[PDB]
Amino acid sequence: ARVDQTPRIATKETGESLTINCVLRDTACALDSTNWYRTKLGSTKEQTISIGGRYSETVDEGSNSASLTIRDLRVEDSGTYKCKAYRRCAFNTGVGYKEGAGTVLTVK
Repeated sequence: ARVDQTPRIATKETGESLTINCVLRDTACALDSTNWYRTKLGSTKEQTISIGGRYSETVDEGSNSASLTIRDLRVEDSGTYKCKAYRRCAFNTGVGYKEGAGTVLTVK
């Protein structure tokens, strides 16, 4: 019904971590799944990130949330990052997947 993504902007130094939090604010539906997308800074190409290695996802059922952690940051990680939240509602197959408004990360 609305995804709150935070932080909206970030400036890291190489080697730092960023954690982006996506809360699915909905009194009716569960955040079932999430995917994570990166658009490299200056590009217009969106890519889905496969979670693993220095990319991790933390899930919190009580808060209806998913967080992406990116460790060992590199200048090439600079980009716009977004989550897409899939939903499990009390009913059926309905119009779901809501998006975060984005994080703008700059590294070094």
